[PDB]
Amino acid sequence: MTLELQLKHYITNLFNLPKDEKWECESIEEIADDILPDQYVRLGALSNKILQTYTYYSDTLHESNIYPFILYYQKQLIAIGYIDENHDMDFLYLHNTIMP
Amino acid sequence: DDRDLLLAPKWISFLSLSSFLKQKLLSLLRQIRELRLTTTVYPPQDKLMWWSHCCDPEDIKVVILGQDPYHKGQATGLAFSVDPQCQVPPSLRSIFRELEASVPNFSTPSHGCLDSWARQGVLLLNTVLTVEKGRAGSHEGLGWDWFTSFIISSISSKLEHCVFLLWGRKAIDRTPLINAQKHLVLTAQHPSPLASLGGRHSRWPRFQGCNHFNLANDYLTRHRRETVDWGLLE
Repeated sequence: MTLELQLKHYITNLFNLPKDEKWECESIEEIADDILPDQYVRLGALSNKILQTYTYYSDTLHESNIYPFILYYQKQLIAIGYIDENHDMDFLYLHNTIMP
Repeated sequence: DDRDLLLAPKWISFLSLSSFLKQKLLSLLRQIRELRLTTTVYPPQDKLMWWSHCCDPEDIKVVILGQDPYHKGQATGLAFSVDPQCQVPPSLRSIFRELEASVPNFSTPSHGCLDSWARQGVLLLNTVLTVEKGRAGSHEGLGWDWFTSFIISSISSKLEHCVFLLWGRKAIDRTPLINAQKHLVLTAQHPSPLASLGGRHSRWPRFQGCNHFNLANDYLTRHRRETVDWGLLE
């Protein structure tokens, strides 16, 4: 809840979205190989490991073509970020990555 | 007594559960009721087997596997589907977009209720049928896996010429249950936008462009079965 609200605050300020809009969440489990960058998956010992993913969606998020997400590996926070308008993965946070 | 299984009559006949497996399913349902007494569980009791009430086993044409239900109230009893009042979630949005891109007559609907697919024989089966409110995967260990695997295996062994759309690692884990000599098994990445990005190292084809729905209809026609009208979504 707190991390969700932090992600929401960050995204709404970064893209000038309405602060009061309700966000909904879709949770999906998938191996890191299909989600995270290739070399990051290899160097982070995440190959063939299931990530618990949370993708957030709303009306303005749909109009903005943005998918904010939070990725966990079991109980380890892996990534916080969003897929942008150009279908690229932008990271607010990536485990053991400075300036992702 | 069999009606306590919450399954439609023809589904109870088709699965033909032994007394031991019937007792196991009933114990799991009692677990769900006891959990509901103190916590919120999605979907409601009358929706756990909603797929069995939407169509009979003889009508099954395409089987689409989900994971666990939506954990924030969107779940309806079918995989991926949401109530007509709810927003279309990202994975279902990507499914609808692939349909729009691949099927000519298809137009993206304004809602995400897939009951029309289920009535046509599209089994939208979550592999875990329940989830606790706000807690994704919280029922991973309850014991839904044996039951949904049993449903998949029964469809594989007692029916013929069906199509299985396995998307993502969790759904593809159920590949050994399906007889690929009797049924078509189409495999691709999860439709979630998180799996659609470039620069990854997936082992399965991208979901955008997988054309699984047209390929499923082609398989059904080639075996003299009625196709699925994916466009009926309103």
